[PDB]
Amino acid sequence: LMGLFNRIIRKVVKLFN
Repeated sequence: LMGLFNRIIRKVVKLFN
């Protein structure tokens, strides 16, 4: 579970970096 969110973490890391 939380795979949705973990994926979002990297999707946001894209806008973070």
